[PDB]
Amino acid sequence: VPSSALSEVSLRLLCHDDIDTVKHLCGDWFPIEYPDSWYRDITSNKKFFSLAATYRGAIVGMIVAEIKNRTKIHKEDGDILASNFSVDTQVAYILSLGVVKEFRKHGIGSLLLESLKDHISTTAQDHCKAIYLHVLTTNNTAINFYENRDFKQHHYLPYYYSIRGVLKDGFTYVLYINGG
Amino acid sequence: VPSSALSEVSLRLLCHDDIDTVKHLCGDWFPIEYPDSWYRDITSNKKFFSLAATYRGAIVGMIVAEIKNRTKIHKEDGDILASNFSVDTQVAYILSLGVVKEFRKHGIGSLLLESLKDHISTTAQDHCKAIYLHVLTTNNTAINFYENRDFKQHHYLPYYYSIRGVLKDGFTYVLYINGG
Ligand SMILES: CC(C)(COP(=O)(O)OP(=O)(O)OC[C@H]1O[C@@H](n2cnc3c(N)ncnc32)[C@H](O)[C@H]1OP(=O)(O)O)[C@@H](O)C(=O)NCCC(=O)NCCS
Ligand SMILES: CC(C)(COP(=O)(O)OP(=O)(O)OC[C@H]1O[C@@H](n2cnc3c(N)ncnc32)[C@H](O)[C@H]1OP(=O)(O)O)[C@@H](O)C(=O)NCCC(=O)NCCS
Ligand SMILES: [Cl-]
Ligand SMILES: [Cl-]
Repeated sequence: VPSSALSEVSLRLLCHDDIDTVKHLCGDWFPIEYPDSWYRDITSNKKFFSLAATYRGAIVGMIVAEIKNRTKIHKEDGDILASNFSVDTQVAYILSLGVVKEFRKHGIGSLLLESLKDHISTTAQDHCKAIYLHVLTTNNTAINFYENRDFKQHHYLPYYYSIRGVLKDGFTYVLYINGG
Repeated sequence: VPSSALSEVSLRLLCHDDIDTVKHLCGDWFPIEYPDSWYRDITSNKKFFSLAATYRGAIVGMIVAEIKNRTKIHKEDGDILASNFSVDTQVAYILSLGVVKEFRKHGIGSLLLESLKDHISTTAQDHCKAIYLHVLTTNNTAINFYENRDFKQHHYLPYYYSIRGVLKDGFTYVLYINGG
């Protein structure tokens, strides 16, 4: 992969034709398998903001975000917005950010993140006061990435057990924007 | 297993010597694997009320419950107690109830449940106003068992996905006792 790969990278919305490719990439990047309907959802342009980075026609990275009002923020993360912000105030939750391994450290991840931030800072309907996400405590690469881009650790989420399943521990990271 | 097995069943607290057996039984009954310290905890008689049913010296069943004040109730189940109840008001959460397969339908499960309820209805320190538990939507056997013992469905808990893991959907079931 050429050092100049970034200059020839394009950005576009995901579409239904991408589903198989997305599944494959997500299967490579994340141990948690979401149901098939999630993949349709993010490739539909209705409920999610999903941007792909492409190189010579191939998807080499992607970011998936959900724009939420305060009532759709994870309950354990309700306090990412101070208590004086209106319920209609919105935030962007990063469901997914990934780049094909060989294409990493070329600025693609930063590009996808910047694009999400511009999207929610310039258009009225998706205007947001924060970006937040969850990261496993063991994902040092992602933690450094976000902290170097001025996301702050907002919470530690402890390990959780139930007959319904197990949630690993993790962090809630948050970036305040546009007066957030 | 004889129809009269129940008349010869004894009850006793779990102890540290039971851990290997408990682990083996829990491996058979539940798909979720809890950390080693959980097994130590439930056999330690500190944080949990854990009763075993034994037949001819062998454990054929167990119930594990946690006595909680209002602040320790699962957030999604907080509303099992009306707001007029004292903050110190207690409830019992069933973490675990299981009977060895061939000993099932002999009244052992009911005996364990009855014992839990007497423990929290007669002694002052562990006195409770409710018993609640979680059950997977697919566990018809457990749902019928509890509903036939007048537990009522309090909540549906929907499926949950995150980078931290997956929670299957399920029900919160609740039994009010002692004026609860
Ligand atoms: C986290 C992740 C998305 C970052 O993507 P990325 O494309 O590697 O991101 P970037 O290239 O913009 O930045 C990473 C690093 O490469 C550096 N970099 C960018 N261009 C570079 C270049 N031409 N030469 C040398 N380094 C470069 C960035 O400066 C550096 O980070 P730093 O500024 O904090 O020191 C990626 O490692 C990944 O896909 N992980 C697996 C999926 C995952 O863990 N997702 C969880 C949510 S992030
Ligand atoms: C749910 C469970 C704990 C019930 O244990 P159990 O010992 O079979 O419970 P019981 O024998 O007291 O009662 C069950 C049924 O057998 C019947 N039964 C009891 N004694 C009987 C007898 N001598 N002859 C015929 N039927 C009998 C009960 O009457 C009947 O219940 P019903 O009144 O609702 O019709 C058991 O199936 C189990 O271990 N499941 C796996 C673990 C699990 O799913 N746990 C969920 C909570 S974590
Ligand atoms: Cl992660
Ligand atoms: Cl269950």
